[PDB]
Amino acid sequence: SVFSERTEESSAVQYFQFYGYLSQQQNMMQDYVRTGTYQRAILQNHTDFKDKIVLDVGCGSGILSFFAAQAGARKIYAVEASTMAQHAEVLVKSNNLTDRIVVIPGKVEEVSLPEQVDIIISEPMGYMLFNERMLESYLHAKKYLKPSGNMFPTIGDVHLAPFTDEQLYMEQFTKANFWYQPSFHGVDLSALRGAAVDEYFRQPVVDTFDIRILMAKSVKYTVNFLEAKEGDLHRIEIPFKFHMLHSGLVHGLAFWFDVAFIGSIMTVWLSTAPTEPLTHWYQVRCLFQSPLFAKAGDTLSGTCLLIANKRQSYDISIVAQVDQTGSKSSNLLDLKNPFFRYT
Amino acid sequence: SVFSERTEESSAVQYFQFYGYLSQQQNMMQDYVRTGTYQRAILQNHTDFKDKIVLDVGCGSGILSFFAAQAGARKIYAVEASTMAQHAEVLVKSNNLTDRIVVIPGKVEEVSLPEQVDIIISEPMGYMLFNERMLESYLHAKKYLKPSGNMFPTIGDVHLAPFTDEQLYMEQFTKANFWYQPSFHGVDLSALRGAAVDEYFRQPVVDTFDIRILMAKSVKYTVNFLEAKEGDLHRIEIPFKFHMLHSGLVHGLAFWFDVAFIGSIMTVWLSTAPTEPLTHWYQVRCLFQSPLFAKAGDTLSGTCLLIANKRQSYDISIVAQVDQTGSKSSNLLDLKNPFFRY
Amino acid sequence: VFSERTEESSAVQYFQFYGYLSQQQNMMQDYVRTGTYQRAILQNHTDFKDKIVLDVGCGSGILSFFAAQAGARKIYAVEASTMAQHAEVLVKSNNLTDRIVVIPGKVEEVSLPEQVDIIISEPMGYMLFNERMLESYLHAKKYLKPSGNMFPTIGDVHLAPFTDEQLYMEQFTKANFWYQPSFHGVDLSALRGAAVDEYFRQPVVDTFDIRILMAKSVKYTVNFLEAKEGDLHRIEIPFKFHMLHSGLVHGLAFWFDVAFIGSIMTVWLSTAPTEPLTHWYQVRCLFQSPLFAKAGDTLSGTCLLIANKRQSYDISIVAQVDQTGSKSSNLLDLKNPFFR
Amino acid sequence: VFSERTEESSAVQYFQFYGYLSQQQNMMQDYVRTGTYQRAILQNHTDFKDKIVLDVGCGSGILSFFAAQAGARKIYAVEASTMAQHAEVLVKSNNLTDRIVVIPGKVEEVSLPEQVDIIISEPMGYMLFNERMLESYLHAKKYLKPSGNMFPTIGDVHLAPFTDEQLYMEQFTKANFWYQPSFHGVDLSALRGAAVDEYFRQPVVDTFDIRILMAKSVKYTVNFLEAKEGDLHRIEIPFKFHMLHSGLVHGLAFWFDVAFIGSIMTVWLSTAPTEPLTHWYQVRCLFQSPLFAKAGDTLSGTCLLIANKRQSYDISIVAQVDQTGSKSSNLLDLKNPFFRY
Ligand SMILES: NCCCSC[C@H]1O[C@@H](n2cnc3c(N)ncnc32)[C@H](O)[C@@H]1O
Ligand SMILES: NCCCSC[C@H]1O[C@@H](n2cnc3c(N)ncnc32)[C@H](O)[C@@H]1O
Ligand SMILES: NCCCSC[C@H]1O[C@@H](n2cnc3c(N)ncnc32)[C@H](O)[C@@H]1O
Ligand SMILES: NCCCSC[C@H]1O[C@@H](n2cnc3c(N)ncnc32)[C@H](O)[C@@H]1O
Repeated sequence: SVFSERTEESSAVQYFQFYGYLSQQQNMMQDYVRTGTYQRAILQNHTDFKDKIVLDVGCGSGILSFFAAQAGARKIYAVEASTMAQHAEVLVKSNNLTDRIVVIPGKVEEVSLPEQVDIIISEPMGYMLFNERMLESYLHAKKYLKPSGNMFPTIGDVHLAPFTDEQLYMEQFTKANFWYQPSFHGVDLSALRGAAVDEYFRQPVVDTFDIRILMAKSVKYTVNFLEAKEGDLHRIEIPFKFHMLHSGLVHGLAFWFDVAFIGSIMTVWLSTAPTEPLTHWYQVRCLFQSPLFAKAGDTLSGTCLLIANKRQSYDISIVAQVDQTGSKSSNLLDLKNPFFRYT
Repeated sequence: SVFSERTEESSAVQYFQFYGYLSQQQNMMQDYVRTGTYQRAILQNHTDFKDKIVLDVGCGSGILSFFAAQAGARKIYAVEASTMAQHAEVLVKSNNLTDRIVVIPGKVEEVSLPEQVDIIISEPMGYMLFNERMLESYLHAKKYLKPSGNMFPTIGDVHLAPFTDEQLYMEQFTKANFWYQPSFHGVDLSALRGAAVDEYFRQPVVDTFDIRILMAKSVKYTVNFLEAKEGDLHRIEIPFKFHMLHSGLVHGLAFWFDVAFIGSIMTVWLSTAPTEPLTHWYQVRCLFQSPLFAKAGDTLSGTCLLIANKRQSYDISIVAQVDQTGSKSSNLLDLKNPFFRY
Repeated sequence: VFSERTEESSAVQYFQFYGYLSQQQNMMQDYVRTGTYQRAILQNHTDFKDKIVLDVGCGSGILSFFAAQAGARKIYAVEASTMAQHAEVLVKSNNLTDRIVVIPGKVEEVSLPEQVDIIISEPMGYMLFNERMLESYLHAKKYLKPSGNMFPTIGDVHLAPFTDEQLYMEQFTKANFWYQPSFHGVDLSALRGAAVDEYFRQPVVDTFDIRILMAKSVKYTVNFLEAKEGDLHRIEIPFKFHMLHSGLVHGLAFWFDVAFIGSIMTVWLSTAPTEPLTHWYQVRCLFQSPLFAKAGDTLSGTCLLIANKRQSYDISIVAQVDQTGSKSSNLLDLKNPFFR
Repeated sequence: VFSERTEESSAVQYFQFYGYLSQQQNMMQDYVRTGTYQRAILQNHTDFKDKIVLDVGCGSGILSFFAAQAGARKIYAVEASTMAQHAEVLVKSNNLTDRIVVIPGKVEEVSLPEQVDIIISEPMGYMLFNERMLESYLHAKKYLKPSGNMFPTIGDVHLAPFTDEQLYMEQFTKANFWYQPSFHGVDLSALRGAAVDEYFRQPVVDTFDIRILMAKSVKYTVNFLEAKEGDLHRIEIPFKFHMLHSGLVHGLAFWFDVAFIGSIMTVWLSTAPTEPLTHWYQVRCLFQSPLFAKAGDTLSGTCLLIANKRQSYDISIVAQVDQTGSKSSNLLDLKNPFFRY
């Protein structure tokens, strides 16, 4: 299948085991911004669901499918590849919706549906949107979508902005400098200090922050889920050009994302921006190996290149320069192993 | 190999990727109780190492191999399966010990050593001692040990005692109450209420506690690494009989372990007991799904059974019974995925 | 009448309870109750001076004495319990035999010599409606002249959603006893559900800090001057709260105010948590499962009171968060409350 | 039968009270009760091995399960309240439907179809006799085979004179609320006497230090194997205390024991103040007037318990100092005890 060809089995096993836990479903369902906005988006656009045929990709506990039922859907095909599919069936039975909701255990790339659907629903967004690469399953499912069909969410926006955070940057060296000592119980560790620094800088930092650390207006990269193909996400190039609001040192790029549910009645936004209430996605920061100095008005230009890997994630390559000085910097990060720094 | 048969590849990949990170090594090294005690055990028993052949199973950054070098060992074969082997070699070079420490990348079950060894060193202890199932790799390595040889650590003591902690119990039972909701956004979740409770109570709790929650003297189970076979650890059965000292509710069993480095000069103990300084192993508590009552003087008997699984961990089944009243409690736990409460 | 709306068993224990002097002392030591009652009557002594009074449930007779102090020419004090004997004793020792006339028996049965200008009583129980004495209080209007008055004149019931994690776990903990799979070797888990219901059928009587209230209270008024006896067999109270803070709603809090709409001034007797504590305290009904609501949401539903023959009420509460559809329903027995 | 000696009003409230699971819970949490009962049965398994058992007032059915553990063949479990319903469930879930047979109704009204080898029950109330369930227990002996046994087998009530100046003063401090001339302009004085009498008619349910007891206890035994239910309608307990310490006696302290005389051993369930506290506590009845006694004097008199239609007893106590001739008495309503703990 398409899934098995882009995923190393070792990764797939752990991925679906992780989602078999009810504790994980609970944690996600307890994010009201997530749960609430989806319900609102579906219910306030009931004309997109009323007596329609619905596909739920990675339904988990099946919460989204129930929302589709509340909106008046005729039939909902809820697909789940983990063992959470068992528990989903239980809830459909106990909620007496066995006649409208059909739980299909398996991967959406492998199962077969009896008919085309009017709309696909899913919550495939990971850290800075693309983590988990589930967006590709979401786009793959479009093979079951009528040419008239819609998708919730309809679009995805990733936001990039440069930040200054001296404490975050110094932290990496404070920790790595553990290795910079000549006699740890008689052992000179200093030779591994360089390797420790690199390791720490390869980790995207997941937490939140005061919006005042952002030094320029954000750049936006949009994915239209109605137009995009699976292969469009294997390699995501995000050029950027930041016009600096304040003079100072830039220690890296901060990331967040929005998704919009563009229904017939109204558009509903789900935002994980630092200006909005915190969500379980938090925000993501990628440090530069060397800070770049830029005075206000200067231009910080470069490329953020996301390369998909077999571990259901992305290799992040960032290159940036100050146009006026030629001062340059880069970094390579592994989005699969982020550092969770939130209190 | 022996390793690949007992281990799901998925678990192995994740396992050795975890230990490939320097940050993990730093964390273990900063446990000064661990590092200081290991160094003490080796150096104060330096006669066991001087001019001897040493095998370091899972050397990681190679710290123990450096201790064995400090003690006068002539040759140290340091086996490491993760990519940390490359970092070890770097440290060996930069510490000018190339003539004495030989890094051998690979699994101990798969590599071939040039000669038999006088002593095997390693730190195969995980949560509850047995997690990670690395004691088996430790024992497997005995195929390279001379008959006169020794092993550091030499033995492992598992301690278990009944505890009372209403707060912890409510805490875990409370998280399962989420799945009692009859209308979460209009959806009835209560059908999954039972499975939720099971899932949360299958989690061993890793943290520390005041020793006054323990309601009886600990029971001890000893594993002799010199005499034990690999297969002996596939199924570990620990019967217990506690004589209750105080009256009240027993919410579960508390676990910790000691290991002894039985050297020629001196025996050195590394203890993770709640009476001892805290280590990165902490202690482990398995909760009963329902607490049992017992008066002081009563007898609490049962068995703790550890079933090895292919995810490099154990399936824990605990049956407890108040002999005087017949009050019974049974619970299963997945040692692989515990709840870190600290 | 009273006999048909009341099981004999309940009536016996009921009037036996009010035959004890220790209970009268307990009620009289409530200086909020006694003081406010005395003020309401004396401040509006024009409604009593040289008037005909009916004391429905005089007990020790304290209210009738207040009516006497106000200047009432004749006071008919009706009491069903044996406390009627004690009242007569006090009437004689206070030299008021020409003013206060004790009449043993139930108000629904006794015959009075003349119509009265005003009826006085204190029929308010927990949540105001407990004891179902308001009905007897209304029934007594048959002796009330047109243009007459009633003390209390009206009754306000207040409802508000609260948050109290501790209280919720307290009642859940008690129900967790029947989860034991081997209590002395016996499996009790089969009755876990029945236990949960039972404990959550109990209204909680106690006081609390007003900061637990997550919205402004709803008001439900019962005008005793216009209310018919039949109106209190079934009482439906619609409520629509606008949540002020975000968090878990563990239930609804209950208290009541009664007003003495007198000639000179209206006097209020409040059991609100903002007001000094009374022997009525407040009453809280717990949801079997709390509902989550964010500030700005609306909590809608209906509190339904259905009178039973045990001189109490069967309280059905249904509540929902209109924005999310989060719903909760619980039935409570007002007869057996839990005092903590 | 039950209907003849019980007012309907009392019967309603009595069985409603026991229809609550919260009530069964509180009793099962008394380890002394549950423990001793389980201890008594299992340690005398010879009296239960493959036998037929009758459980009078099984409640939640806890006792029936204990008999089952001992290897009983059949157990007839009778329950008049709605708790019988929940008992049905626990029998089903514990897979003992083929051994335990629940019967809804009064033991003196239900129709039993077989004779039994032993009768089990918990009839003890405050002062043992309260609730008068001890008569249903004896009534059930009509289903008992001769030579059969009973658990409990005997019941002991213990009487001792106590001195408690604080407890005696409390009654007046409370009643003296009425002794004021202007409570909000009202003279309550005339009811003070009535208030005093009312308080003194209430037996006090709580615990106390053994040091207040001024003489070794007297004991009155009820042999449940050798007694008819009529024997309990009127219980006369003559007493004669030889005073240890010199002082004032404010009343009599009550507590009880029951024994399970099995083939293997006898097991005692004690509610004495010397033993760990139970949900029965102890009971004290005040004299209207304290009696002064010298160390050596003898406090004689009788404690007369008269069964009433309210499933309880009217308590008449008369006592005198023989050396002085000073006498005091009191009359108490055991249905309305004052819980002071
Ligand atoms: N809030 C961020 C987390 C979103 S919940 C992701 C859900 O989609 C399922 N899932 C993932 N890939 C899938 C696939 N190819 N087919 C079916 N289900 C899949 C996965 O098992 C989980 O239940
Ligand atoms: N708290 C105690 C932590 C234990 S450190 C475990 C160390 O031994 C390595 N290791 C594990 N199993 C191994 C095997 N079979 N062969 C070689 N190296 C192995 C693993 O990669 C890591 O470096
Ligand atoms: N704080 C709570 C207020 C209780 S004081 C109400 C008094 O009125 C009596 N009473 C009750 N129902 C009655 C009736 N139908 N007729 C006459 N007296 C009655 C009752 O016995 C008591 O003495
Ligand atoms: N401290 C120990 C308290 C004793 S528990 C009293 C139990 O005996 C039942 N019971 C009482 N009288 C009964 C009768 N005549 N018939 C059947 N069940 C009866 C009553 O319903 C309750 O379950």
